Amino acid sequence: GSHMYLRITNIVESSFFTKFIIYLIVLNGITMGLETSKTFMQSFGVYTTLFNQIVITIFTIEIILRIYVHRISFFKDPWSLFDFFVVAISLVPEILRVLRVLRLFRLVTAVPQMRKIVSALISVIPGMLSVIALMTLFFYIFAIMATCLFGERFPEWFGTLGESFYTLFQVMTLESWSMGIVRPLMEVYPYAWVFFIPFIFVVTFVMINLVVAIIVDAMAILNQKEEQ
Amino acid sequence: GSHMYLRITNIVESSFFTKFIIYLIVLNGITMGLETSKTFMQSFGVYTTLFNQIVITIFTIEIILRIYVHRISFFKDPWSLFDFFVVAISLVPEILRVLRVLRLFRLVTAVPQMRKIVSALISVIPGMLSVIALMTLFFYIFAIMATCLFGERFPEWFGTLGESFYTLFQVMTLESWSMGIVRPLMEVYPYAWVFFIPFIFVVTFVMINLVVAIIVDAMAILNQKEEQ
Amino acid sequence: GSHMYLRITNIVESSFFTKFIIYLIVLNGITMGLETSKTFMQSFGVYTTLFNQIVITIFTIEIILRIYVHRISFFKDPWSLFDFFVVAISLVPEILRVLRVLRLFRLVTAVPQMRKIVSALISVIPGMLSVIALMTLFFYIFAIMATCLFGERFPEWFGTLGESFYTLFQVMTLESWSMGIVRPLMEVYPYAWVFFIPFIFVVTFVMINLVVAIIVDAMAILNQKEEQ
Amino acid sequence: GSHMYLRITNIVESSFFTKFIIYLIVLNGITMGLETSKTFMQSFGVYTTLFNQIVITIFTIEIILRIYVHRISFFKDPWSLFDFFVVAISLVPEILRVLRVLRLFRLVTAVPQMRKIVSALISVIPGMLSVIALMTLFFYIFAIMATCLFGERFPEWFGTLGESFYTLFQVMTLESWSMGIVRPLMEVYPYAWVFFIPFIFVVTFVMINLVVAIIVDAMAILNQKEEQ
Repeated sequence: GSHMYLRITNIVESSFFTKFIIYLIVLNGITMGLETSKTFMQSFGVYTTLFNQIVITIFTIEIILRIYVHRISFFKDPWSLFDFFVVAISLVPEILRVLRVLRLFRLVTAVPQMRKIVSALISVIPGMLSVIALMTLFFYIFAIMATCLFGERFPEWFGTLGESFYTLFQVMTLESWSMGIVRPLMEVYPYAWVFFIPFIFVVTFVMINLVVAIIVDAMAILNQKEEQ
Repeated sequence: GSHMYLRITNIVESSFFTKFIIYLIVLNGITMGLETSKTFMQSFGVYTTLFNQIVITIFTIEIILRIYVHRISFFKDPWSLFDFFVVAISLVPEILRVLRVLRLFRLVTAVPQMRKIVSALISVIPGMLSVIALMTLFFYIFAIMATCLFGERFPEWFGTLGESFYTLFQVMTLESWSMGIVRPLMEVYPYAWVFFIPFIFVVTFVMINLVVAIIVDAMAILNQKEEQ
Repeated sequence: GSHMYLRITNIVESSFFTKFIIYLIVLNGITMGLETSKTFMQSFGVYTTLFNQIVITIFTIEIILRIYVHRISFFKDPWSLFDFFVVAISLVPEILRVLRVLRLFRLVTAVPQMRKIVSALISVIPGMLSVIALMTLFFYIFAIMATCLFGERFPEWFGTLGESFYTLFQVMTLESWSMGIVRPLMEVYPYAWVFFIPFIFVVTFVMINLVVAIIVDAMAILNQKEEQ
Repeated sequence: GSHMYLRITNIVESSFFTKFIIYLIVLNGITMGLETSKTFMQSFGVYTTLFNQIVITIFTIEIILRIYVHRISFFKDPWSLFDFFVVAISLVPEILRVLRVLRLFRLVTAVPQMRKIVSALISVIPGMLSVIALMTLFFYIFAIMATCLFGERFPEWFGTLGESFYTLFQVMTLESWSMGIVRPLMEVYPYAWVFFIPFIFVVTFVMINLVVAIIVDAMAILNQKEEQ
C-alpha cells in the first residue's frame, strides 16, 4: 500500500487500461486471421510478426503489473490464471506456435458480458460429474468388451482400447453408426446389433436425463426465489 | 388529417383491402409454384408473367398508399419495412429474379396469427446474443487453429479460414464428422482427435445450455405472473 | 331402448367382449408376423388365411353391433371412426392387402392405457399448427428458390418442387447435408452455403422454439393447478 | 443373531471391507484394460490371470458372507442380486469370458454416489413404459408393412421382420436414412417417401413428447414440495 504501488494500481484498475488491452486482443485477433493467408503473409508478413512480438511484450508487462497489484489474490483468480497461461505459452520460443491463438480467449477474460456467460456455463458442470463418471465407466467397460469381440477382424475400429473408445464415441453421436460400423460388423458378427442397439439406448437415455437434470437444477433456483 | 387523406385511410385500413392483398399473395404463391415447371411455362408462360407484373404494380400502389397513411410511422415498422424491401427487390429489372419469391413472406406480414409466432420466435434472440458471441469467437479461434494444423494436407476442408469455418460448422451438426473428416485426418494426424472431440464437447454443451436458457427465460415469465 | 337393444348392449359393453376382441387383435397380430415368412407361409399358409378372414368377419359383426348400440354417437367418436376405417380397408377385395396390417392399431383403440397416451400425444398438436404453417411456408419458398437455383445442374435433388421439398427435408434432419448435398453443390455454386447454412439455422431455431413451447404449454397447466 | 453371526456382520458391514472391495474392483478394472494388449499379455499375462482368479475367489467369499449376514433380504436387493449375477457369470468355466468384464459395474453397486445416479436414472423408466409400448407396436406394424413392401427387391434392409426392425431403428436415429436407404428405395418405389417421412414425423414427435414428459414428471415433484 506504498505511494509507488497505488500509482500503478490506479493505471492497472483504470478503464483506459482494459479498453486499451481489449483494443489489442481485437487487433491481434484481426492480425491472426490475416496471417492465415500466404498471399497476405507474402507481402505484409514482416509487419504482423513485428505487431505479434510487440503485443506479447505489452501483455507480459500487463501481466507483471497485475501481479504487482493483486499479489497471491491473482494466483487464486481463474480469469487471471488463464491470462497468465495463454501469455506464457506465447513466450516459449510447432504445436506451440499454433496454441498461441488461444490469446484471443482473452476477449472472454476481459469483457464482463463474456465472463458472465462463461461462468453460467461452467457452473452447470459440478452437477454433471456423477453422470459423466457413470458414462466414462460405461464406456471403459464397453470399450474393453468391443476390443475383445471385434478388434481382430476390425482393427481400424476396435483393435485397441483407444480405437474402441473413439469408435464408441462416434456411435454415441450416431455418426454412420449403422451403415458405417454395425452393418459392416454384422457381415461377420450377425449378433453385433445386441451390443450396439443397447449401447445406443443406454447412452441416449443418460444424455436425455443429463439435460433434464440441468433444466431442473435451473428451475430449483427460480422456485427458491419465488418461495420468498 | 385532410378529407382526401381520410378517404384513402378508410380503404387502406379496410378489412376488404387486406383480404384482397392476402388473396393475391396466396394467388401469386400458387403462380410461382406452377412457374417452376417448364411444361406449364411452355404453354401458360405468357399468362403468369402478365399476372406477376400486375400483382407487383398493385403491391407498389399498396405500399405507396400505406406510406401516404402511415408517414415515418411506416419506416419504424418492421413488418412494413419488410413489405417495402421484398416489393422493391421485385422492381429492379439473375439471383434477383429468384429473390422475388421472398414476396410470399408477405403472407406472414399480413396474417396476424403468423406475425404473432414470428414475434414470439424473434423475441427469443436477444437473450442468445452473448452465447452466439462466445460461440462465434470459439469458432474463429478453432477455424484459425485448424487452418494452420490441417490446411496444407487438407486444402478442401481447411486450406482457408472459410473452408475451416464451413468444416467446423459441419462437425458441430455432427454430419460425417468421424467417417467423413476426422478418420481421414487421423490417417496423417494421429492426434487430430484431441482437436475434434473437445471441439464437439464444448460446442454441444453450449447448444444444450443455450436451449436450457430459452426454457428458463420462458419459465421466468410464467413464475412472475403466478407470483401476482 | 327396447328389450332386444339392451340384450345386445349388455354383450357389447361387456368386459368379456373387449377382452375377447383384444385377445383376437393380439392373436391376428402374432398371425401377421408369421405370415411375413415364406417358410411359414409354405407350410401353414392355408390356416392363417382362414384365421384372417374369420377375424375380419368377427370384427364386421363387432362394428355392426357397436353401431346398433351407439347410433350417430359412434360416427362422432374418433376411436370408433378409426376402428370403422381399419376394418373397412380389410373388406375391399395391392397396397390395400398391406394397409390391412393397420388393424393391429386396434390394440390402441381398445386398451385404455394406450388410448390415454395417444390422446396426450395428439392434444399437443393444436398448439403447433401456427409454427407448422410458418415452417411449411418457409419450405415452399425455399423449395421454389432451390428448384430455380440448382435444379438444372442437380435434377436428382432439385429438378422439381417435390425433389426440392424432399431434399430440403433431408437437410433439416441434417442427413448427409454437407458431404451428400452442399459440398457437391459448391463444386458448381461456390456460394450455395449462403442458401443452406441460413436454411439450417432458421429450421433448427424453429424446431427448438417448437419443443420449448410444448414444454411451456405443459407447465402452464401445472402452474394453474398449484395457483389453486 | 448368534455370537459367530455378529462377529462376521461386523467385518462385512465394516468401512474397511467395502473400501477393500472398491480397491479390488478398481485394481481388476486397471487389470482388464492391460489384458486388452497382446504386448502386455505376451510378458505379464501369467501374473494377471493369477490376479483375476484371486479377485473372483475373494468376491465369492464376499458374496457368501453377505448372504450369511443378509438372508433373503439379500435376494430382494437389486444391487446385491446384480453383484450375485456378475460374479456367478465369472465362475462358469467364449462370449462368457467377455461378459466377465461386467464385474467392473460393481464400482456402481459399491460407491453410494454412483448407486444414487443409477437410481435417479432407472426411476424415470416406469413413466415411459406406455410410450415405449406404443412405439414398439408402431415399429412392429411398420416393420411388417416394410417387409412386404420392400423385402423382395431390398432383402438386405427389409427381407425379414428383423431386418426391417433394424432398418427402421436406423431411420429413427436419422442415420443415412435418405442417401443410405430411402433415396436408393425410390429408384424402384417412387412413393416410398410416403412410408418413411410420416414414419420419421411420428417417431420424432413421440421422442420429443417422451422427453417433455420426463421434464414434467420431474417438475410435478418440485411443485409439490413448494406447495408445502
